Amino acid sequence: MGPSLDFALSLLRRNVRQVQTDQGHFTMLGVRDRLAVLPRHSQPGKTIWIEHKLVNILDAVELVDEQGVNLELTLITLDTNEKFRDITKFIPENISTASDATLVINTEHMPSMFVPVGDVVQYGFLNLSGKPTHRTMMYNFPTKAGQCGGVVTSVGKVIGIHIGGNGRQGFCAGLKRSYFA
Repeated sequence: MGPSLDFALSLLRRNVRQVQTDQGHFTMLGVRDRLAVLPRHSQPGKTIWIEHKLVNILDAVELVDEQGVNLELTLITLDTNEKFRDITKFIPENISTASDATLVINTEHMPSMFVPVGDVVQYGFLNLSGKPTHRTMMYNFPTKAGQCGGVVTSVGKVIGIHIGGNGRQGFCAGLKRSYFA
């Protein structure tokens, strides 16, 4: 088996979880230790269903940039015995574009799903449901409902978390390593 298929399959196995909040089904990325990241519009509450059980959330931080502009990411700390394989080393230090990226989705409705989104490009500003958002990236792939939280990956790098779309395009919140320091 090849390095790319191996990497993304290993991401599914170790780090990318099927979740449900009161807002529906999402993909969650476990980053290290008890720390995971969700799209802000998943709105996690005091507890979260991850795969086959309810897990308590110890803390939730909805990230903003230096101007207090929404980044569309929520950082959660889980009450779990599991320590996620640390993948912060696969996250760029700065928000990075990519070529021929893959979007890896994992929900009860879309389990272990691989979507070739192609090139990920700098976008910056977006209005997300009257919510204005910075540090976004864009791909020209008609994404659909249910793929939010999907993990944007390319050549052993984890660069974004799917945040929305418009019927021809997809948009992710860019990841940087410093969010998980």
